[PDB]
Amino acid sequence: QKDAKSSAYSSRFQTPFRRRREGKTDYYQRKRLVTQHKAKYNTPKYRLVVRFTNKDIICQIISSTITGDVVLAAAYSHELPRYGITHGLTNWAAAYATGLLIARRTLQKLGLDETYKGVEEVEGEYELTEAVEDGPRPFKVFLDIGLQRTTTGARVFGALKGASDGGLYVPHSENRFPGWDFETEEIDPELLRSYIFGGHVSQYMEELADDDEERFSELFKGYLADDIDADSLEDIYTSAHEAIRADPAFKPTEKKFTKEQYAAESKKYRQTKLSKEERAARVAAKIAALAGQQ
Amino acid sequence: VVEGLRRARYKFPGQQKIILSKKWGFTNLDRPEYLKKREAGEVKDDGAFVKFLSKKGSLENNIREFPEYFAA
Amino acid sequence: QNPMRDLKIEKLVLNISVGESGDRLTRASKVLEQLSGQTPVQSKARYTVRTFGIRRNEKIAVHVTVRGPKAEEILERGLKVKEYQLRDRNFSATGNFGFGIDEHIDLGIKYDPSIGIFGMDFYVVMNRPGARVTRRKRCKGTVGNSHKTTKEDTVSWFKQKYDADVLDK
Amino acid sequence: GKSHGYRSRTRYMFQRDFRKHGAVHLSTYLKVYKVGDIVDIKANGSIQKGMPHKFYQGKTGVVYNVTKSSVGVIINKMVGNRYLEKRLNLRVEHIKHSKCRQEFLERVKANAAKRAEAKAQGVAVQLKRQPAQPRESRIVSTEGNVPQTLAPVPYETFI
RNA sequence: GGUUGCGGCCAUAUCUACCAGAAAGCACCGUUUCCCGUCCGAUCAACUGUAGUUAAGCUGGUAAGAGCCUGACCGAGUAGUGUAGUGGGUGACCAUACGCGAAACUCAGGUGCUGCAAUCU
RNA sequence: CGGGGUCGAAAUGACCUUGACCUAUUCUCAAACUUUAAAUAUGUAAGAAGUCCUUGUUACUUAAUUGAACGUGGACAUUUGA
RNA sequence: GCUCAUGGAGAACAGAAAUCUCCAGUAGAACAAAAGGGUAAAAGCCCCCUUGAUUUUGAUUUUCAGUGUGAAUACAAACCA
RNA sequence: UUCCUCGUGGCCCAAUGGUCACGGCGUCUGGCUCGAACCAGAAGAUUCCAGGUUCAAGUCCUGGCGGGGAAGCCA
Ligand SMILES: [Mg+2]
Ligand SMILES: [Mg+2]
Ligand SMILES: [Mg+2]
Ligand SMILES: [Mg+2]
Ligand SMILES: [Mg+2]
Ligand SMILES: [Mg+2]
Repeated sequence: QKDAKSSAYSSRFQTPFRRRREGKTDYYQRKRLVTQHKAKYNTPKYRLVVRFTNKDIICQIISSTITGDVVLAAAYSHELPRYGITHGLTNWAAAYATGLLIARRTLQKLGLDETYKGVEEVEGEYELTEAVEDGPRPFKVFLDIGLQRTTTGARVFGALKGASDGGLYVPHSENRFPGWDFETEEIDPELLRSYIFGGHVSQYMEELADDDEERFSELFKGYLADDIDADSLEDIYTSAHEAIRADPAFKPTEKKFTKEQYAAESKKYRQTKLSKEERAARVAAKIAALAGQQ
Repeated sequence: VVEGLRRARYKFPGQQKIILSKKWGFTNLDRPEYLKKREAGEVKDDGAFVKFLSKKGSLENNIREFPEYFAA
Repeated sequence: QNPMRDLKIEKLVLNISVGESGDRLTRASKVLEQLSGQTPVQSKARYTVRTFGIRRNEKIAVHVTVRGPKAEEILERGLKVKEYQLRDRNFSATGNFGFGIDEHIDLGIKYDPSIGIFGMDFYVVMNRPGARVTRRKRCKGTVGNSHKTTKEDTVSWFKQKYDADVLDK
Repeated sequence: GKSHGYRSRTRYMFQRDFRKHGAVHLSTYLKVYKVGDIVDIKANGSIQKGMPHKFYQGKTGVVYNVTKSSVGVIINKMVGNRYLEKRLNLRVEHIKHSKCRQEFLERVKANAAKRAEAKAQGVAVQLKRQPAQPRESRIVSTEGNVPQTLAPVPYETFI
């Protein structure tokens, strides 16, 4: 009754594209990002796409074409266990490690890996990847955070920091990292270095084990199951950074199966369309029943 | 009515013809077509004009109206 | 079926629409401060009328928004005033409801004579889990009809809870 | 008084479209324009910067310059008894490649292929296009297609 | 073939009402010490992936469905129109000759296709 | 939940009258309305200043001998491009 | 960052219009003014920071004699937000 | 016909775009003394009509109506 739309409305209605309906893409931002200076004719503009789901971080290096965007390299958080991180796969430090991983990966496949080594001895400093003299002018890439809020302490900028320390030239200021004082507009490296390695998690683990233990049992459970203490958190991230810098070359999964074996069950399961003759018969039956004096 | 319109003609300028229409009243249908649609239940009177059944649309509504057509 | 389509209270909005600004509004704000533990928000006028005596952007009302167990606590404290009896008009077709009270000294705010006397317009917003699909930024969607709140659902909720009854119709 | 402004008489021309309002798809900005490319001009009304004058709507020109956001187009404009060359600095939203040149270059490479193919045996390619010739002789059968005789119909009112 | 991230064309993709949803994934979901933001940890931020649920979102299907798309010797070679005549007609206008050629209507059919990377009984 | 009468104490009460509003229909229209949309008029192109292959210059451009522009050298002639 | 006009359903004083909540809502609103175009995670509403409404001269489009003025466009070398 | 101006309580007249509108006369009530005059006090308005501009229109913008005024010349 009240929930009714007119044929005029639905005939005059112009749809948003598709990803605006799906609420996934700001085209006003994509315009500014992918649009290249027309005198750099086919020079591609490369986005570090950092996206956050529940239970996963996604980092991709993406260029644009008319038939669709194209990926150079991709790095997820569910493959960090290779390097030694099984817990906290969405935290600030896992974002840092994902950025470092995709940086070293794309540099390895491009040939910019022995030069532009990046920052090995982390210190919490604000420094951009500088160009070496008589050198290849490091790889340049711009953040695409998407519909995520630019906010101080947000963990998209942790991936940014990691990609910067890995050797990518990601243009950025330091006023969205943690440790940034608002009253005195400068940066504090100590809090940032603690965030890189999980001080904001280890401190909470300690302050919970000392105050409320049932919470420390329901969450931080896997740390107990696998013998990880608050102080054991810095070392595993420090070692994961080294393992990443050693072998970031994306060993994929074995897949356990083939595409056709995977598709057979889903096709068996998936509901299918109804033919035109079937539709006509389905309507004739309803005429003969509901209108044929039941 | 032919005489009433033949008298009206004098009030207008120009040439006006009087035509007997092959349709049923103010309808766009011929006489036998309207008759063979009213013998069945395609037709439904309104205050002055008439509504016709279509083979398009939802079937619940076309049975809520025009049941004489389906009661075959 | 019914795993997690339970009706929880999204929020409880307390509103006091004073026809004037100044000390009366400050005191009405100090009411809701002690009542909710939150800082209230004053709300402006949209346009002048010249009969009620309001200028545009003249700070005529004050309200506050409460969530969680505090909301149901204050709701119990107000239903005690209302004698656990509500009209059926007071329930909206979208599942939310509301009621007004006079003389907030019915609870909590005993007098503290520096404040005075004021009424409130309690309004209670009902929703089921999974309602941030409408509020979030990314992949914003609309809740399904089976999952929508309704008058017939929330009155049954309000009767099986608080063991209360509803008036005329 | 009279009125001859820049956007005079552009009401329906710089109208956007029916059910195609809003922003522009990204292919306009991902297309690539080099010097010498032939481009047609069709103004988008939602991008007020870099617009052409209404005279150049539906005009085809050649690119002479390329900048950050814009493209330099040469046009030929009839002014009295002669043509003058006109240089526009147009943003690319008002610009699309002409498909005529692509359809000509496909024919160019096809003719080259034919020439290389038939030079191996010398068979006089005759690569030029030709107009639609008159149709040749043929035979029409009445098997199952016997002529159906027709006649003019009388006059009826049909009202 | 399903799902996710990033997309291209931008309703064959939208809208209304129902139904169903292995696996994985997305999602809802749980908590507030820290960065951060709010009248409100509702939004935003951070932590956990642990306590639960496919209810919703999401995908698909259904509908003599609305809308949209395509086609047609459907209407209609109609209306309109370029050119021609010492053509008709008091005129208004209308026929004919050589050409071009619609829209509505009617009927029929369809209801997203696809690219890069990753992952899935 | 507009204005009237009747049963009426009134009622978030009823029977009727008239208006507005809603739904599906119906007749007729628009130089300064329009989904659609001609005919005639109009822009460009139909190759030697062209196409293709190879590799040279730059202080521009690129993550990069990657591109852009201009070039050397080589191949394709009178059906050389209606 | 948010979405408007308008309608509907509700909440003490509070009624046709005060403030609050929800649903629908392709723009039926607003964008200084005339009208016409254009615009929806904006070009609108609110908030933060600002002075690029800066310098140097040149080229182009419109009116057009391809003169001027006015207005506008896209660049260059700086300096800034 | 054109141009200018005005339209306000029963009458005459005024107003800063900024309280459902100043004054005076008339009317009504009471008083003084029978009535006037006089002393106190009250009531009375959809600012000609129809539209718009602004948070706000008596006023600000357009058209109509009615009242008044000026012009309507060379031949
Ligand atoms: Mg943004
Ligand atoms: Mg157009
Ligand atoms: Mg042509
Ligand atoms: Mg914005
Ligand atoms: Mg000039
Ligand atoms: Mg008296």
